[PDB]
Amino acid sequence: KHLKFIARTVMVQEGNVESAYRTLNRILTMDGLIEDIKHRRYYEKPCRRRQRESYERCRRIYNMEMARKINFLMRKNRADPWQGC
Amino acid sequence: TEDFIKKQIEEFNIGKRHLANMMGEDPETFTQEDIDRAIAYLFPSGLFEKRARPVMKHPEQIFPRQRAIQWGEDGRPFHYLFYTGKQSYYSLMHDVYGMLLNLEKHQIGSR
Repeated sequence: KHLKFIARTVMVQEGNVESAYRTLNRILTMDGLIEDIKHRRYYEKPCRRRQRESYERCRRIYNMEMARKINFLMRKNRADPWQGC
Repeated sequence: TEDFIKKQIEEFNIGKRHLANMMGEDPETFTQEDIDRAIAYLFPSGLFEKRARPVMKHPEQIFPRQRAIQWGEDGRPFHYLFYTGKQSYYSLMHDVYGMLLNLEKHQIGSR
């Protein structure tokens, strides 16, 4: 009941359908539609869905904190100043 | 120990003179090569491993470099890096680092 060719529509620039399709796939992946379809193919029982959401949230927390630590310590990757000691 | 090594050195000199006399050569000009040749002739040994064959080298070569004591009668070590456990190596590294510091402050067939 919506106007067609407005949603999830990408105009290919200069005929590079490869780039256009990659950009569209990026858009859908960022919006999470690809994961939504993949999971919705088969029914995810509510307990399993809750467990997966909890696991994903814990993984997100851990990965974000690890990335923060990696970036924070990146500056210390410099060459050793006190070589010889 | 010094006493043992000195006794060995004096015994080796005396044995060198005996070997020169036995081979009928001048005791004074008798060299290490002469000692080795005389010993080889007197005690022929076909053992392949040369280290196994009879040898009358100088005690300096025969015995290993058993390290001297590092602390005196008072128990005080001599090298300030003694407690590092590797005083020689760490003193060498300290000297190299000091030389590098001085260089920074002021500024082919060998493996």
